[PDB]
Order: sequence, then structure tokens, then C-alpha cells
Amino acid sequence: SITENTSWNKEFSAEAVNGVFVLCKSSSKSCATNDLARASKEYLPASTFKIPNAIIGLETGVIKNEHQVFKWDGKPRAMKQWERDLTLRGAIQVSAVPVFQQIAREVGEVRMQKYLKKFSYGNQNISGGIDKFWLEGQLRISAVNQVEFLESLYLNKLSASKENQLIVKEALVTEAAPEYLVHSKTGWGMGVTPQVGWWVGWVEKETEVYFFAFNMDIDNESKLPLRKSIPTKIMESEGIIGG
Amino acid sequence: SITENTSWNKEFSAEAVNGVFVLCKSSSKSCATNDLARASKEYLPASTFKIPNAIIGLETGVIKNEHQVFKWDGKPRAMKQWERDLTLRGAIQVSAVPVFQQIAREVGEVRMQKYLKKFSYGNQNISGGIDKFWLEGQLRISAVNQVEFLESLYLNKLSASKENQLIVKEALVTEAAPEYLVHSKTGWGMGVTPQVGWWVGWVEKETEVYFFAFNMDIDNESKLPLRKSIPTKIMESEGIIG
Ligand SMILES: *C(=O)[C@@H]([C@@H]1N=C(C(=O)O)[C@@H](S[C@@H]2CN[C@H](C(=O)Nc3cccc(C(=O)O)c3)C2)[C@@H]1C)[C@@H](C)O
Repeated sequence: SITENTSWNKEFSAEAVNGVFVLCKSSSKSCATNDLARASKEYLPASTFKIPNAIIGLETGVIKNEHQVFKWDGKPRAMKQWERDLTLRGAIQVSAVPVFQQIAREVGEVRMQKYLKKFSYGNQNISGGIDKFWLEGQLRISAVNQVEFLESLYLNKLSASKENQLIVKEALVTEAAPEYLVHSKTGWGMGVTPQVGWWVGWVEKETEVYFFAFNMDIDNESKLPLRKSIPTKIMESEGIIGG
Repeated sequence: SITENTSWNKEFSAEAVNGVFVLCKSSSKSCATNDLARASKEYLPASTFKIPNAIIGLETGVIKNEHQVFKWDGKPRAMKQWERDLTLRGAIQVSAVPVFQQIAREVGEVRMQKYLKKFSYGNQNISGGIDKFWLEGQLRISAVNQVEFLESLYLNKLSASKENQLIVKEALVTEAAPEYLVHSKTGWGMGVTPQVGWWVGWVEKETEVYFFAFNMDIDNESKLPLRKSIPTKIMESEGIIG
């Protein structure tokens, strides 16, 4: 029942990129997209996988609780922003891949498989190595499936404790005003061709809720801000951002 | 022992503010204040009482859950900002008193009394009527006590489920930045003299956490923003926010 809104395409052509936005009001039963085909196409999740990985980390006890500090061992990491002790929120905010690869390692394949099945997480293919599958492996998930998973998270309906779902929700908050709250997560998947850029999340505005998932083909770093600006312009046209 | 930091008085001086800031790193065992006497003095909590009231409401069942919508009945309310449907977070963040009056009535005197004893909340005096004790009744709490209560909340150590503590915690998020996160709640107690203004909460930056409570006398309504600006300037100067 997802509907196509072809006018949204102008926000993609204005920036010379290919991609999809899916936007649902209230539930995943009222969704619209600029491109019906791509809305259902599955792409490497990259750093958006920190959302399930975090929940799974808490459920399995690998992450002890919300106050867990991920200590840096001092050995060098691929970005300087990652070279420091991090909270769960901090590790999510900076997209600290090494923290999550250690989480995945301790969770292990059999349990990670079990959770991705419970979560109906895309093609649930975690081959490509326990700490790499969402980065250069065979895992793939669509914008539509992202929206469905995030709706279950918002509702505390994933197969995980309410407490753990709440902890991860707080960690994902990226904008806050009295009657406007955004939970969101970016991704940039360099380990696939073409590279994929993601922005997924949900907006609570007054008493309404909107689920969203965006992805695009990324040539390189310079186009990364479009992951937020294109969704922002669509949501503005829909009356979500302003008043 | 809480230490006195006279220096902070400089931020109170230009605006002639009579007030106190309490700021603790990691725990309420490591606190400082500009004014030891005022730090421990108890003031009417006004809208800051929405924090325990929300938790009590959830713990009793009076508040259904995180997703409960508080419908406006169309009858005029004291503030236009309150004349709409509100989520729990909305009701807390716009300080929608009538929503919390109804919650308090449904909680009731016996339960409310017991939870303030469990939370060690100030003087625990709820006389004045069940729906006005924190507005114009006799309940009073100090800045030090606000910090101790907020620390317990942070740590999920109040006598309430971890889930209900977590619900209220997300409801208190007020600033979400890449480097830090702020949970806070304002208050303006117009039902006492002098009028009291509050800002209480905590800040998480890097791997550290700081609890804070600020109050001041409000000589007039134009001085209201000082309830955030003075403690923000102090916490900015120490590196806690920014
Ligand atoms: C995930 O897909 C991927 C990440 N995603 C990235 C991206 O979106 O660019 C990079 S890491 C990313 C780049 N910008 C942020 C950042 O540094 N922000 C930030 C936020 C809060 C605080 C601070 C700070 O205090 O320094 C910084 C992180 C990477 C390619 C994985 C799979 O590689």
C-alpha cells in the first residue's frame, strides 16, 4: 500500500544523485516514496547496523548496561574521533566501528543469526566474517525494512527487553525540542560498489510520529551531507519540519 | 563534603541575582556550590515536581506508558501552550500543570506520601490539597536534595522499575549534541514569595556525568532566562557543556 510521490525526485536530481526516501506517518501502513522499486531494494546497512547490534549487545549481556564504557586500548584506529573511551551513545554518535566489531565478536555468529531472524532484519545474511558482515559482507536491508524495524523499536515490540530498547532509543536521540524529538542514525558503506549512504530514524512531532529511511549511491565523502539534506527537504515539503 | 566556590558569585552579580548553583562530578559525593547555606535551603519545587510525579504516575499505573496521549478536553487552560494533546514528554517539557494535577489526583494522597518517602523528596510535606502541594502548598526541597534525587534517577536507583526510570529519562532530554547530552527541567514557583525559579538536571560529556541544580529568587518575569543562563555560563566555563 506504499504510494509513489514522483515530485520528491526533484530533491535528488537537484543534487545529481540516485536514491530513495521512504516516509511513513503513524505506522508502516501509510508510507510514501519517490521510487517504489528502490524502496524495496536491499543495500549493505553499514553503520545503521549499530542499532540492532547495540540492542543485541545489551540483550546478550555483552554490553553490561546503559553506563558501560568502551575503553580504548591505545592501539591506533582508522579515525582519530574513535581513539578515546566511549559511552554507548558516544560510540553510536561517532560511529565507532571497532567498538561494534568487538561487540559482534562476543555476541558470535549463532546468536547474531538468531536475533536478526527475530528482528526480520533484511536478508539476514551474516556471512563475510562475524565482525565484517555489515561492512563488506553479504548483509542487505531495504529502506522499507528499515522503517519496519525502527517502528518496532519505537513501539518496544522488538524481541528484546523494553529496558534495552529504551536504552538504545536514548542513545539514538539526535534532535530535541519540547514537542519535537528525532532519533536517527547515519551510515556510509564503503565496502560495497556502488558505495551506499544511509539516514534512518523517526520524528515525534506533537502527538504524531513519522518513520523514515533514506539511501543513495555515494561516489565518495563529499556527497555525505545529502543523506540529511535531501530527507530534510522532503519532510519540509510534507509540513513535518515547520509549522 | 560539598565545597563552597565563591568565584561563581561573579555570574550572579551583574543581574543582582539571589541564588545557588550545586554542581557535582560523577556523584553527589563530589559537589561544589556558590553558597553552602542556600544549597541546603528548601524551596517550593513547582514544575520540577513533574519529575517524581511522572515516575510515581507510571509506577502506579496512573500513566499507562511512554506512548500515552494526554487529550485536551477543549476547556480553556491557564496557558495557550497547554491547549492541545500532549505526550508525556510534551506534557513535561511544556510544563502542562493541569495534566499533572489530574495525575496527582489519581495517584492520591496515601500513595503520593509513600513515594515521596521512598524517594527521600525534600520535606515530604504534601499538605495543601493533592493537586496543589508542589505549586502553593508546603512541599519544599533543596538544590542538594534535587541533585541526590536526579543521581538516583540517572543510576536507575530510585524505588521504581528500571523501565519507568528510563521512560522519564528520555522525557527529560533537552539538548542532544554530538559531544554531550543534557537532561533537564525548569520551574517557576509563582505561588510563593519570593518567587522561585529552578533549573535542574545532568549533563553527560565524553565518559563523565555532572549533576546540577540551580535556583534563584525571581524579582520579575524578565529575569526568568537567568535560571538557565547563569548555570549554563558556569558549566560552559568548566567545560561541562560545549
Ligand atoms: C558507518 O556507516 C561507517 C562510518 N560512518 C561514517 C560517516 O557517516 O561519515 C564514518 S565515521 C563518522 C564521520 N562523522 C562522524 C563524527 O566524527 N561525528 C562526531 C559526532 C559526535 C562527536 C564527535 C567528536 O567529539 O569528535 C564527532 C563519525 C564511517 C565511515 C562505518 C561502517 O565505517
